[PDB]
Amino acid sequence: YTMSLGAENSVAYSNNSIAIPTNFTISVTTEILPVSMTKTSVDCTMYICG
Amino acid sequence: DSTECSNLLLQYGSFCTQLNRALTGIAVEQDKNTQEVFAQVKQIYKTPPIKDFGGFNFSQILPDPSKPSKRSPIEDLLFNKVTNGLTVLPPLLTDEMIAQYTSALLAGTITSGWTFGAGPALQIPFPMQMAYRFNGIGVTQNVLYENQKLIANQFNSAIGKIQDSLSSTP
Amino acid sequence: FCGKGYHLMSFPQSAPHGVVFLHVTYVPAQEKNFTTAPAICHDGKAHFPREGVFVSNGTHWFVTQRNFYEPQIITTDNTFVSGNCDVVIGIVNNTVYDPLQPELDS
Ligand SMILES: *[C@@H]1O[C@H](CO)[C@@H](O[C@@H]2O[C@H](CO)[C@@H](O)[C@H](O)[C@H]2NC(C)=O)[C@H](O)[C@H]1NC(C)=O
Ligand SMILES: *[C@@H]1O[C@H](CO)[C@@H](O[C@@H]2O[C@H](CO)[C@@H](O)[C@H](O)[C@H]2NC(C)=O)[C@H](O)[C@H]1NC(C)=O
Ligand SMILES: *[C@@H]1O[C@H](CO)[C@@H](O[C@@H]2O[C@H](CO)[C@@H](O)[C@H](O)[C@H]2NC(C)=O)[C@H](O)[C@H]1NC(C)=O
Ligand SMILES: *[C@@H]1O[C@H](CO)[C@@H](O[C@@H]2O[C@H](CO)[C@@H](O)[C@H](O)[C@H]2NC(C)=O)[C@H](O)[C@H]1NC(C)=O
Ligand SMILES: *[C@@H]1O[C@H](CO)[C@@H](O[C@@H]2O[C@H](CO)[C@@H](O)[C@H](O)[C@H]2NC(C)=O)[C@H](O)[C@H]1NC(C)=O
Ligand SMILES: *[C@@H]1O[C@H](CO)[C@@H](O)[C@H](O)[C@H]1NC(C)=O
Repeated sequence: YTMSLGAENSVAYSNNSIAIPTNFTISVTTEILPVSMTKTSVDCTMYICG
Repeated sequence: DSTECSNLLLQYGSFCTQLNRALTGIAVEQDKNTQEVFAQVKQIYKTPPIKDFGGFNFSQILPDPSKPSKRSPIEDLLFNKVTNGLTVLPPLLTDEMIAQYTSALLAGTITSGWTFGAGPALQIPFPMQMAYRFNGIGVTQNVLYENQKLIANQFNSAIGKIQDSLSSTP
Repeated sequence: FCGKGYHLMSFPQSAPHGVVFLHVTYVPAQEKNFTTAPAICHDGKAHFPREGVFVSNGTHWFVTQRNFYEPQIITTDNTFVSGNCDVVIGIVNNTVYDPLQPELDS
């Protein structure tokens, strides 16, 4: 199929109306970031020739 | 198509697999980059049919209904101004869908300010949103409201100058 | 940068070869429509909110903070006066209460 970018939402814009929140949600989200790799060392002489 | 060449090439091992894997990683990385830049909203926002924004004109940045590509005049100008075993993979997001993402972002930032980026899109009149932005930079709301026509005229003139500068600079 | 929504705080957690950030953010919810105006016209003067926004539930005008609905009476303590009512486009007529008035009334 052709993908859908997002659910359609038409904001009810007018020149004299505002939307004010009456409540809130405390949302906790995860962010995973790599920091380091495995520290590898290669003996060049031993690898090529043994 | 040489069989003898491929037989001799097999003696060197998995070099070809390494090169193909690296190119595949680059190819998926480009799509990931496009997702990270443009696909930051999960709601496709649309502008109201009546473009009453208190004097502010966004025709040069909103999509043109007359054009089949649904691009803005600025985006149309930008697209016009950019001109043996190899294959070119198409991008995952086509140009019209990227333009649709930019249109959704423009509609969200015009009709809702910064509210849509932090949660549900809350409608606010555009002069009031501009007044909020004025307060963000330490200028009182009254300055924006008293000089609203001047600010709208300056904004429209600057947007037109942007289009002229892009059309006039190689 | 620190999660989706208005960022409140964050917690670090160690991970094998990495870090996991638990971003605690504030998300607005249960929004409600109100009729809004840029300024309030009172006594030939234009009143603008110091920190909030003018809202109307249909009959009465209040001032509230922008990110949470908490309607309060429009007074001189939460509004400031700049200019007359002839310049601001969309200014509406409403009274502005004065806290000092009952003090010299009594
Ligand atoms: C704001 O939303 C919270 C939910 O996060 C509402 O709390 C709920 O209230 C109902 C009815 O009192 C309870 O049955 C739920 O168990 C509550 N949920 C939680 C997590 O406490 C709160 O009432 C809402 N406030 C307003 C004014 O709408
Ligand atoms: C917003 O700006 C656009 C473009 O500057 C205006 O469109 C122009 O309208 C005049 C009068 O109808 C035409 O002579 C021009 O040729 C139009 N320009 C283009 C590029 O189409 C538009 O009128 C402005 N105002 C609104 C409310 O959209
Ligand atoms: C604020 O008012 C607008 C318009 O009065 C509401 O938008 C309507 O929402 C209904 C339900 O989704 C739709 O069927 C209508 O087509 C919408 N109208 C327009 C012009 O978009 C909006 O939902 C109201 N918001 C709140 C929080 O009450
Ligand atoms: C808008 O809110 C105000 C304040 O809450 C409402 O005024 C109150 O209405 C109740 C219902 O009759 C009265 O008992 C109170 O005495 C009123 N307060 C004041 C200060 O007059 C007003 O009715 C609300 N309007 C709408 C359309 O809901
Ligand atoms: C808001 O109040 C102002 C002033 O009280 C009103 O302006 C008056 O309008 C009448 C008729 O339009 C004129 O005869 C007066 O001379 C005006 N006075 C001033 C000081 O300008 C204004 O019309 C009111 N607006 C609404 C919507 O009621
Ligand atoms: C909103 O637009 C209407 C016309 O559509 C106008 O009568 C009204 O005064 C405008 N209000 C503001 C606050 O600009």
